[PDB]
Amino acid sequence: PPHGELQYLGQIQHILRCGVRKDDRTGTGTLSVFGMQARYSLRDEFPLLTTKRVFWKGVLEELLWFIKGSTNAKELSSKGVKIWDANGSRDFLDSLGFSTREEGDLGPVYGFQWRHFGAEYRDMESDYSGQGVDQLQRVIDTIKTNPDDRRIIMCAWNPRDLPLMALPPCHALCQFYVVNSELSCQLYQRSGDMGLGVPFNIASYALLTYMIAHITGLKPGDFIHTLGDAHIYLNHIEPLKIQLQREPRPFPKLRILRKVEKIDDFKAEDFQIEGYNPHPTIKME
Amino acid sequence: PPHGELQYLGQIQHILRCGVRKDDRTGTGTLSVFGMQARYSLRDEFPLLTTKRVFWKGVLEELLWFIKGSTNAKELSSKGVKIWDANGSRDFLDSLGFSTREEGDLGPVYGFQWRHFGAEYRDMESDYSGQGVDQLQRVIDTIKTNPDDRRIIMCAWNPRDLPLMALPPCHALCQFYVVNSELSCQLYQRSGDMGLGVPFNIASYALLTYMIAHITGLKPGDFIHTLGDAHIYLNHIEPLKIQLQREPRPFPKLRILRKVEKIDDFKAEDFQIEGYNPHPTIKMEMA
Ligand SMILES: O=c1[nH]c(=O)n([C@H]2C[C@H](O)[C@@H](COP(=O)(O)O)O2)cc1F
Ligand SMILES: O=c1[nH]c(=O)n([C@H]2C[C@H](O)[C@@H](COP(=O)(O)O)O2)cc1F
Repeated sequence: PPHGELQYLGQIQHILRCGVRKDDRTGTGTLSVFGMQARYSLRDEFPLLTTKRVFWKGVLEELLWFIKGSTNAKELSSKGVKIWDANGSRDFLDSLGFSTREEGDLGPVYGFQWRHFGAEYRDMESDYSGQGVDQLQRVIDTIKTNPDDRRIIMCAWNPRDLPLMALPPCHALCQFYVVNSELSCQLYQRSGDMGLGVPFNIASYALLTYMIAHITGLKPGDFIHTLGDAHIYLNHIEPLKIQLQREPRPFPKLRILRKVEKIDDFKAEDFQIEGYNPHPTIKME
Repeated sequence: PPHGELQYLGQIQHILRCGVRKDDRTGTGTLSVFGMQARYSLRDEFPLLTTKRVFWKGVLEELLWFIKGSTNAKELSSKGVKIWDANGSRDFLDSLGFSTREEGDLGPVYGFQWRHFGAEYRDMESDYSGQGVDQLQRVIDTIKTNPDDRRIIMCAWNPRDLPLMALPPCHALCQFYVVNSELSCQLYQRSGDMGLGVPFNIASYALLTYMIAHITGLKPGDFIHTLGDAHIYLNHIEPLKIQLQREPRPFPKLRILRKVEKIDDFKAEDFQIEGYNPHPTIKMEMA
């Protein structure tokens, strides 16, 4: 069977071959395709891309932060992961017109939507217990009680809350599916920077599937990634061509180190990537 | 150049060969694949399937009803289209524990979520003006002013509102995309009855894209159909095998008959399907 990575690499090649030039919200330029889909086996392997190092600690730490329901960049920052720090800075907030906001306050982005969808956002320090729909606990409950259900969805796209967020979500929704004791997940990603974002994003949702599989006693099945605007920044086309020469090495395995009963009880040291041997690290703006 | 109907037919074959048996809430049994995606050109052709007659009057009438923001099965019924009638009936409403509610009252389904997302649903007769987000007008505005936008989304999946709905939306969200003066659309469909629902669902969203292209002065591009649980009900197998042996005839064209200024302005008789001559209707039992 071909390496799972060839799916991502063949997406890159497709956008180079067939993507069209499209300007962007910043002004750097992209090659773009609309509508793509790839399937990554989660069976006895973990699709952490090998042809360039993926920031695994960021993936895991960010996901734990979502699961907590945090909308405070500082709480992620204190764990050594700075990827949301800019969006919560004083200048950034002011330039969205959020001048009365405390620094760190991303507004109602993924952690809030996942744990408290539909509640009124107040600030990042407010008490939201028992408010809004806990979609993440809902998905886990349905998987255990009704695995056949075709409505196992967690949605982060909330039109009312869109103007309040520091950044509109890229991961608009995901869906879970159970057959034959195997849990699968499909992510609808509205916009994917193929060089810098997508490898990270594939890791997050594969990891979210391993976690829910572990707690519901199921085996990980497939991760299906669906893209809206799939794009390569003009200034990555060269770096990417470097990457396309590299032979994928076999994906690592993901080990969960103890038996965990509730999604909230997971911690970073619960997880060990085994046998990750990626190619030479490649920097990208 | 291969016929676009082969995309749909290919999917049927894929599920028959590789789908796994999976029970559903309806007790019927299905063969199921999770995650599929097909692409339909809208360039000078409209993908209304030809290997069986599709209910076009239904497609068009149901979309105009969504657009008007109606949640009243009776308003669609009066136009001759009965597909939401069962869901807005005494017996059914009762069985969802909505003893209180009036016949026709589907709750906050597509029409409400498209024009009033996040507003407080009362009943099917309330005036919702200026409440919730008008995601449909918002898509149109963004297309006119900033066609490069990677956020042109319309979502009908509203966790908060699911308890009040006659049933949860199959069409969870769509996304629009513009390049080279061409408007494309991607539907995320969480659950697809490949026999009975999908051919209709393809024509609904192809039609919505033609409409929005018309008012924004763009040309229709591609319709990308993404599926979650793509399934065939076991009692559809025999009729789909008959369908698989028919030869696709050329897709029709869709014509819009006047220049139209606002999406709320379109009426049924503004549209003409031209050259639609399908293979006969194929009855398939509802689950
Ligand atoms: O998790 C993410 N992954 C990702 O690839 N992007 C990329 C997509 C796009 O290149 C940009 C966000 O911009 P826009 O809102 O215009 O699509 O970031 C953003 C994320 F949050
Ligand atoms: O537009 C639709 N298309 C469709 O294919 N279904 C099918 C999918 C599934 O067979 C059933 C809805 O069931 P559930 O909610 O269990 O997925 O109806 C329903 C619609 F409204």
